[PDB]
Amino acid sequence: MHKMLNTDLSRILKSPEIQRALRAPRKKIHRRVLKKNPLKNLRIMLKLN
Amino acid sequence: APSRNGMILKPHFHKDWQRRVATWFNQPARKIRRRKARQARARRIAPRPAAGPIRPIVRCPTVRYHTKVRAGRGFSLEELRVAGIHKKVARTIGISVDPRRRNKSTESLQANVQRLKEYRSKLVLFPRKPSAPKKGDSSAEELKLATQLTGPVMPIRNVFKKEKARVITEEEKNFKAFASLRMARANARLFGIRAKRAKEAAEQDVEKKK
Amino acid sequence: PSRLRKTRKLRGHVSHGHGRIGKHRKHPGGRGNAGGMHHHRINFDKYHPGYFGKVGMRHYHLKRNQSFCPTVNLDKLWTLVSEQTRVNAAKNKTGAAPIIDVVRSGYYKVLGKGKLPKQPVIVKAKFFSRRAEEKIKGVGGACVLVA
Amino acid sequence: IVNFVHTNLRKNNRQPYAVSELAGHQTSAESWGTGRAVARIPRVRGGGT
RNA sequence: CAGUAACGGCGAGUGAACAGGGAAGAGCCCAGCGCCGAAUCCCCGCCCCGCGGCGGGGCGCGGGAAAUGUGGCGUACGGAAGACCCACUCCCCGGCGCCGGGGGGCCCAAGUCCUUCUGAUCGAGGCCCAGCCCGUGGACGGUGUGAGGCCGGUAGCGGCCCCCGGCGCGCCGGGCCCGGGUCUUCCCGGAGUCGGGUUGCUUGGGAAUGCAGCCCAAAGCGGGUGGUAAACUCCAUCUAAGGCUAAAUACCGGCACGAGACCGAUAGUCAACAAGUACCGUAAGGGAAAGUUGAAAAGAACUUUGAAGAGAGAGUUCAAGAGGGCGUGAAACCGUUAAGAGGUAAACGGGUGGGGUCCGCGCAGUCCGCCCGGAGGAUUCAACCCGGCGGCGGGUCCGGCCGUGCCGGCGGGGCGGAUCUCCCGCUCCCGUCGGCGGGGGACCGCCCCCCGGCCGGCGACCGGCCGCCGCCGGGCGCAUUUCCACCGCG
RNA sequence: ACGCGUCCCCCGCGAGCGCACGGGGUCGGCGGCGAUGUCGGCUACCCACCCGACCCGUCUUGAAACACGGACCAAGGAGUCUAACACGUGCGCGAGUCGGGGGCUACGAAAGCCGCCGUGGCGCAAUGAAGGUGAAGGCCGGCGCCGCCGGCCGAGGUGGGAUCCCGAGGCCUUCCAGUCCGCCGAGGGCGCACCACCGGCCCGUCUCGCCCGCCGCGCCGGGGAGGUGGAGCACGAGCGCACGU
RNA sequence: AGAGUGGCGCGGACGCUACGCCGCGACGAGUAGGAGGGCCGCUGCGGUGAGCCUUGAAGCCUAGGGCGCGGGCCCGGGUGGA
RNA sequence: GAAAGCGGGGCCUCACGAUCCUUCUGACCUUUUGGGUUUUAAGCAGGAGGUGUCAGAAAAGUUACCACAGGGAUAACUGGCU
Repeated sequence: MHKMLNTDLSRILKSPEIQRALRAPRKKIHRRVLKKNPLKNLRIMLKLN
Repeated sequence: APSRNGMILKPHFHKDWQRRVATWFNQPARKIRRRKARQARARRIAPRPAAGPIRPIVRCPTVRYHTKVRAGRGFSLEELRVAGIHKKVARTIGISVDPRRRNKSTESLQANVQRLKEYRSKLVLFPRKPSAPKKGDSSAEELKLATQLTGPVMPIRNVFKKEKARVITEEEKNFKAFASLRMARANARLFGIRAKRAKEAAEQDVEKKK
Repeated sequence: PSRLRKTRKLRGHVSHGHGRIGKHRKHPGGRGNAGGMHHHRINFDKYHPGYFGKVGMRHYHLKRNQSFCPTVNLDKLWTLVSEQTRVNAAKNKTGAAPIIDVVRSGYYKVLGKGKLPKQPVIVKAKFFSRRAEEKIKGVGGACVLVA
Repeated sequence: IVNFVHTNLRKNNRQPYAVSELAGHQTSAESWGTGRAVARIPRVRGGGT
C-alpha cells in the first residue's frame, strides 16, 4: 500500500495551488570584484563621495 | 581483557569440538527418501488407512497443560471390554492397545467407550475370500464405494462449551475474590498446628478430673 | 563481504592497526575471565557489581510447570473476545453482562492495571490480585473463581 | 526489495566446497634451531633424496 | 525445555532431566504351582521321490539322551478345572499349470545443397508467397578451427530378443480337531541376592547419582521409589536378583554412480608420468623430482668437409623464426654491431643547452551563415480545390469505461463472528420433565454479482460527428517567384 | 541656491544625439621564411655544465652510523571461517512478530503452500533469600467525625521548549467611498519530542495507631500515617533479515 | 508589477546525468591511529553489450605515439597462434 | 545541672582488614521437595576468628655438568662527560 500516491512531479508542480504560495525567482548572477584603488582612479573615487 | 561496559560470558569450546561437528547438508534428499518410503508404506496396505490404528482421547498433565487434549498411546482394558471388543481382536481391526493405562475419573472414561462405537460403525470390513462372505462382513457396494483414508482418524480438536450474557444476582456481587483466597490459604497451612492444641488443651481437662 | 571491510585499506601500511610500539601479541591479560580479584578488579566491580558470592536457598529438582502463572491486566481485559460481546451489551435495557473466560486465552491470574470500559462484566479468573476485585466491583461485576 | 532479496536468495542452491586438512601436515618435520644459519622454520626429518 | 535447576581454591570453569510438539510405531517367551501312561528329542541300516540352503514318506524285537525332568496347555493385561448359557466350518507345510518389476545386450529425425575466406573449415553470405530441414532430440564428446541437421548419443508410458523373481487362482499331496459370556471351588512366581558399614573411582545429584572390592547380610499386609540426615505416621505408584524383538538413527573403510559461484602442474592428494616408485637408515621408520613437435612423421633421399662429434648446400611443412626433454619463450646474467661518452666509486633531483631516433605524413595555409554585384542550370514558388493522418476543448453534441468515492433495493450469492434458538443424534429418569452434542433458521460484520440516483477521471485509463490550425502525397500554377552548383583581395 | 497654486515661524511618464580614469582586453594594426633540407614536437634515448643531494627496512629520547637483515632475478608468501555479546545503519510487519524442525507436491539440494502445523522462542511486569504480593485519583448529594449510598470527569503540576492559531493596524497612480483574494504584522493564545524541579501508585523493609471482614470466630484474613532498598508504574516499540565496528 | 461595483513579416543560443549545474568567502605539516572516495588493479557467478576474434584471441618485446596529481590506462609496430 | 544546655568514646591531626568457610546473637520468622507432628539441616540481618607482600597465593636450596627466550632498558673492557 503506497507511500506517495502521485509520483508525477512534472505535473504536481504546475497545478493551481502550488503556484499561488511561493516567492519569485532570482535568476541573476553577481560575479566577483576587482578593487580599483580610489586614491589612484578618478571616477571610482567620484562614486564614494 | 574486557574493555569497558560489556556482558560477561562463558563459552564451552574448551574441548575439541571440531572433531565432533554435525551438519545437515543431507537435509533435502533425506526428506525426499522419507516421503518416498512413506509413499511405499500404504500401497502395501491397500484399503487400510495409512493413518493406522486409532489413538485415544488423552489429556496433557500438570497445571500448565491440564487445560488441553491430545492423541495418546492406546485404549485402556476397561474401555475395550465395556464397548464390546476384545484385546486381541481390537489389534486386528485398527483399534489401539496399551496394557498400562488408567481409569481414575468417569469424565475421560465415558468419552472413550463412545469413541469405539463411532469407529465400529463407520468401518468397512472385507470378506475372507472374495467368493464366499459370512455374517459380520459388509456388503459388495460399500466395498465398491470403500477406499483409503488420509490423515489421523477422527482427529481430536480443541473443544469448549459456550456461555450467555447473565444478569448477576445480589449474592455473587456480595462474594469476596481476594479475601476467600487468603482464608483458604490460612486454614490449609495452619491445620497441623490447630489440631494438636485442641488435643493438648482437651488433654488437661481429662487429667485434673481423674 | 570480504571487500567492504577494513582490511583492504591496510594492504600497504605496516603495523596493520595494532601498533608500532606494543604490538598485536598473543594474550596480554590472561585468557578469558582472568584476574577476577587481582588485576582486572576495577572493571569487574564497576560494571558487574555482585558477581562474587552466595545468596538464598537452593531448590534441587526444580520442575517449572508447577511455578506456571500467566498474566492479564485490566486496561486491556476486553482483549479476549470479539467486537460483538461489547456493542450489543452497551445497547441493553434490562442490564446484561457477557462472560469473559480468561482460562480460555491462556491466562491464569488477573492483574489490576489501568481503567475499565464501564459496562457490566462477569469475570472468571484463577487468581484475583486485590485491585482486579475492587475495580470490577465498583463499576459492577462478579468475581467467580476457577481451578 | 528486489535486489536485496535477489542476492540473499541466490545463495541457497549452492554446494559446499572445502580444501583438505591432511595436506601440509602430512610429513614428520621439526626445526633445526638457532645455529647452522638457516631460517628457523621446521624442516623434514632424516634423509637422502 | 537451557546455557536453565544443580556443581565448582562458589575462581577459572563445567552442566541435565520431566512436561510440550514431531520422525518412527509392535509387541511377547520361560524357570516356578500342578494336570496329560516322556505324550519329547538326537544318531544309524534299507527303498520310493529328491534337493548344489540334505529336507519328504514308509520299515526296523536298531542303538542312545531322560524322572538330578523332556514336550503340550500356561506367566501378573491374572491362570486353571468343573457346571449352565451363546454358537461352529477356516488355519498353516511343499509341487503342477494358469495372470504384467531387477539385470544384460542389439536397434530408431534432420544439409556435409549454392557461392565464398583457409594449409585445412565446424567460419562469412544466401536458400521465395510453408520465412532451407528436424525439433518428445538446440545435454555432452569426437571430427586437419569456432557443428541441433558429418560421426556416437540426446528425446519417448519407444521397438525387439534372453535371464530371474513378485503378487493372484485352479488340481492333486501334507498336516490341524481347535471358539466366547455368567455362576461355584482351587492357585500364584527368580538368594550371597535385595539391604546396609567402610574403602577407591564416577556424576549436574547437594549427610553420597552410578559402579566395584572386603566385611555384615534379609523380608512375605512383603519389597523398591517419591532429589536434605532420622523417629513416630496415613497416602501415591512400580514388581527388582531369567530371555527374545522391526522402524524411525549413525557411516573420512569397501563396491558402483551423479554433481560442483572450488584448484589448475612451486596449485590441487605424498602421488596428472614404470609412486608409496628412484634413493637413505642395522631397524622402527623417512620418502622426491618429473605434463605439452605437428594437422599428419611428411622425423630432413642425393651431394660435400671431416677419423668423429660438429658443419655447408639440397628438401617436407601454412612455419624448422615447430629438428625427437622439440607450444609461446619474460627477467637475472653473458657475447657481438651502432652510437654515445670517460682523472674526485657509481647512481639520483631542479634547470637549460648539444646530438640522435622516430614521429607530424608538416613545406604557400581555416572553415560557417546571412547580405550585394556579374555569368548560367532545374520545369519550380505563393494561392485554390482532391484524398489520407496527427496536435487540440465544441467555455454548454452523443454514448461507454473505469473509482484508496457515496446513497438506495421488500434485488441474486461467497466466506467471516467469544451474537441469539426449531428438527434429531446419544444419555440418566419414570409415551415423560431435565442434560451435553450432531445440522438447519434468524441477526451483525466483510465482499462477489445485477438495476436505479448523486460525485470525480480519460496525464499509470477512450470510441463517433463537428469547428480549428499542422504536416505529406495528387492535380493545377509557366515566371523580376523557388532552389541548385560557381565565380568577386565586395 | 533659478517656473508656479495655497500651509508656515522668521519680517510623481519632456525630446533626442555625444565623450569617458565608469560592474577583470581588445586593434574597423604590421613584417619575414617556405619541398629533399629545412619547420615543429614540453613528452621518451644518449652526452655536457651550475646549484643541491650520506642507504633502505627497523627497535628506539636519539641511526648515514663502529647497532642488527639485505650479492642478484623470477614465482609463492601473513587480521581468516564459525560460536557468543553489544552499539550504530539499511529493510518488512507492528502489541505483536518468526517456521528455522516437521509436513504436501536439466536449472531444482531451488521454488509456492500449511494455520485446528505458533508447540516454542524473544516481547507486552515488577519485586522478595522465601512463603508470597503485584501497578491514579478527585468533586457535590443520603447518615464538625467516621461506615456505606448515588451523579459527573479523569492519567496530575511549575519553568524552558522546533511550529501552528486569534489579529490593534496598514500593503500608492488623478481624488471620494466600497469589497473580495492574498501577504506583511504591535503584542496576546494551545504548548510535539528532549530535559531541570516539585506530587503520586506497585514489591521489599523500618516506626506509630485505630477500626474493619467472617460456611470454619483463631498464634485466622483485610484496611491506615510517616521514613527508607530496587535492574519498577506513569497511554506502549518490539520481533525477523542484512551490513559495518 | 492586485481584480471589479458607484461619482505588411507566423520568427526569439546554451541548459536541468536535480546522485546535475551554477554562485560568493576562509583555510590546506603530520608519526601511532581513525575515517571517506576511487571511470585505481586480480580471479570466479547472475544480468546486459543484435559486444569483439584465423582478413589473426591471450602473453611478450618496443631508442614508435597519447591519457590522469595518483593507482594506473588508450593507441602505432613486431611476435605469437585460440 | 537549679535552669539555659551539653553528651551517641578519648580536645584535633594515625592506632587498622574483603569473596568463601567457622563461630555466636536476634523472632509465636522463610525453607526442609506428595501431606502432617517432633529431632535435624539450610537461610535473612547484626557482631567475632585474618590475611603486616596490610584491594587480601598455601611454598626451601644448589649447579664450574648445564639449558631456552631475550636485554646494550643491566654489570665485566676501550672511548666519552666529570
